[PDB]
Amino acid sequence: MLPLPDFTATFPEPFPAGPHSERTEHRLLDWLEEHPLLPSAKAKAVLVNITSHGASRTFPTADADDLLLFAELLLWLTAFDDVHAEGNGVGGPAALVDRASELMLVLAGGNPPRAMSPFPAVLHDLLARFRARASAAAYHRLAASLRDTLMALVWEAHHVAKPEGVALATYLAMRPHTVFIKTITAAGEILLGYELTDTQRALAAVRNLETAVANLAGWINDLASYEREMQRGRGQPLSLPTLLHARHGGTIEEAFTRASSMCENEAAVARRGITHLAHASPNALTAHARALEDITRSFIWHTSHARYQGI
Amino acid sequence: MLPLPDFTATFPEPFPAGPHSERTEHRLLDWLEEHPLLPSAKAKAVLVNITSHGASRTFPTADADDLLLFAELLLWLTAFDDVHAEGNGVGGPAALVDRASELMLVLAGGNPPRAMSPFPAVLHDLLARFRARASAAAYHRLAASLRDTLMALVWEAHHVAKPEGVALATYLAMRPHTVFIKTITAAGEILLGYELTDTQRALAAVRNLETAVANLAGWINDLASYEREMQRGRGQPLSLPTLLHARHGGTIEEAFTRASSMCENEAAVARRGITHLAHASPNALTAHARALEDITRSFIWHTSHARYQGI
Ligand SMILES: [Mg+2]
Ligand SMILES: [Mg+2]
Repeated sequence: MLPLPDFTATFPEPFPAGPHSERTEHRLLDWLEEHPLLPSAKAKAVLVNITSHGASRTFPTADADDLLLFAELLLWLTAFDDVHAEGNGVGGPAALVDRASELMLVLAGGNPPRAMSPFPAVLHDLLARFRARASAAAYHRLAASLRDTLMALVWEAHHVAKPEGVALATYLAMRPHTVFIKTITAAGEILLGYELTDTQRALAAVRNLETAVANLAGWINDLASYEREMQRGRGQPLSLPTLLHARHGGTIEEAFTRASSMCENEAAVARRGITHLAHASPNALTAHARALEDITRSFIWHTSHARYQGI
Repeated sequence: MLPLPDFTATFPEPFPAGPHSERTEHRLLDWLEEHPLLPSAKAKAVLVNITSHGASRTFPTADADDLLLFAELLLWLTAFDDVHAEGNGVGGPAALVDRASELMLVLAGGNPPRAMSPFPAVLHDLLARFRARASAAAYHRLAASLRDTLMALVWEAHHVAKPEGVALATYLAMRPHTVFIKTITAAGEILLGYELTDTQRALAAVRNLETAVANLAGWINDLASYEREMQRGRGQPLSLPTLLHARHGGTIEEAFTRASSMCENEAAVARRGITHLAHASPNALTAHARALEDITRSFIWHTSHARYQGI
């Protein structure tokens, strides 16, 4: 009974999915057999399913092998967040810092000490396969996005106990890093075989679209996962409706109406940006517009998945 | 009366300094007038002095303007550490995480909210001037080194209260990131106008030298600053002698003998690496060997400075 955003004018259903969803879903389960990252087998089944099926919507052009690589990086990242960063209440922020520092050493290169967690070694392998596939600058972009996300997960872990201690503007700036949108995009430039010049990245039209997509991804995730987060023992989660409710007073229903309004407007900005940037002739600016459209559609798709709700 | 390493066989005095030490020292004080980063004026005078004079030893080839840019980045970084990361005992690790997250947003690009600390805005400007001067890949390297250092400063802040909770091997891997050696080297490749291919960076000879220099820089800093760190209220610092003392038992004098022995051996490895890599003909591998030699000499020089001791 919480009002939700309506994207029928901006991103209507259905969202095209590529062919290799079931193959990816099986190859992911075999991969996770040599490399267990998730305690429960049910947890593994839900996360493998939304990852493979969501990845088919994210990069429908696909290429079963490239899709599996991205699906492996995204599941590794989501599992790391779900295990350590979100966690449950053991070791606190400091344990996540230790786990994030091990990953930073992997990203820096150069034979760090072996870790007891499996996450560093899987990351080492995934970065290796991406380095082979990408341009030097493109791999640097992927590695930077992961470094930035690790700092933002550390930041979040220090504020979940008192969400009301966070200013709304700080949350809006940090949330694109905890929703993984920059890793997904940087992985897309590699796997779709394109790349922007640094002058293109500075274009107002490119920046404004990337911001709107980042905002939309974080905010719909926030709305989609709120009710589930309440059902835990802890209080209100660190997310958009919680901060709007704190800012404006009133009720959670009104916070959701405001948040749903913010999402619809962001979706309209994003649609306009996709349309502007797809008329451009520099060609790299197209494809990028289309990649961001598919990324956005996938994010809207996966809010109906059981990871966020029930039945 | 604590035994110290002897580098006369490997890095004999004196260490060549370039011309622009006093000019840099004045331009730094004028820069810090428009951008106060340091509370005390005496603190400012000591840190400006070791930075300008040390930078003359680090890049003797210099070029007064390029030297001032590097000197500004190094002083900004050292001041950030000294203010927040080291701090004194207010806000804890969580305040440093908030300050580091603001800097991560600067490094990610894209108009974050304005901060009340001056450190983010100065970083924004310094990265701008380095982006203009560097190749795309080279700037990415500089930005990655800073991201990695910010995570390692966060890690350190979570362990200084219980240094004995850190395993020696973890400390040795993390310390190159809190001593800033990778930022200094990456800044050197830009300012000295050279750059390695990723295959060159993978050469065993290149890697082994970079590791020995990173180790030596962190360890001599540890030894040079130990007695000063004790003179604070807190206990033993998170640094090499503290962990050797914990590992082996015995006395602090014996810890320093062991640490001094580790430094002399690392210096011998580094000398051998400099000599091997300077015979090579790929030319980028020279100059890099010479840049690392100068970086190493500067680190040995600044242990005699008043920042570390008295008179
Ligand atoms: Mg999260
Ligand atoms: Mg420090």
